Amino acid sequence: HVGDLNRFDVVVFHANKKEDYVKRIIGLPGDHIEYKHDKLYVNGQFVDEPYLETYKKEIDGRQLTGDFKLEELTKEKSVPPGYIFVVGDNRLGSWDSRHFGFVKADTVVGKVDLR
Amino acid sequence: HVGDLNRFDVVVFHANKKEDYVKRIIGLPGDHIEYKHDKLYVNGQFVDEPYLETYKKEIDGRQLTGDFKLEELTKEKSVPPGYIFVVGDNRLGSWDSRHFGFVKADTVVGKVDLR
Repeated sequence: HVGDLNRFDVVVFHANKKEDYVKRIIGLPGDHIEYKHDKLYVNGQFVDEPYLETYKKEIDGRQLTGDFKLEELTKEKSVPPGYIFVVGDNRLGSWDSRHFGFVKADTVVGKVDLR
Repeated sequence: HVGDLNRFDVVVFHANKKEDYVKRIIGLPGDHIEYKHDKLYVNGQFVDEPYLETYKKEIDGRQLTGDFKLEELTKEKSVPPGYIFVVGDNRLGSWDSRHFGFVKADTVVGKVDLR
């Protein structure tokens, strides 16, 4: 492989920039997710999110999580088998499944014990 | 794998952010590289770099490539077998082997025909 390379050649090379990310599971396989007016609905049922209270407090009456129905962001109406839908607690500053879609479950390397 | 995951668990997941980068080969296996006063020395011999003239022109008498001996940046005195030492033509704005060390030759996916 190096034999075909010459000094001063301009080359394209591939680099595998692996990275670990930390997010909260909101949807498991089969779940429909909707946010409306800062409230989470999983399969149409409201679910309280106490871990977001501090983030909501900090933004003074403003909405923390933008409204969406899962199918408006992913084109799939439920989390696909083998995948999860994750969202960061720091909603306004988090890149998550709202942006990059579903995460394959077998890429999860650990669970966090939050203290 | 998904069976051990629960809604609202905080998880760590691994993502393989692969990327292609474009740089010029300055050193091939066995080469020693030194820059001194904006001049390249490969195995102690000066080598002219015409492709840098436009970049040197743009910076008004200032030095384009910082001085270094290979062993000061990589701790190895010559490019190791199976590897290459690459540098971007846009020296002052390029992340390259001066920063991340040697690139494995088998990660090169193509050569660029620069026009």
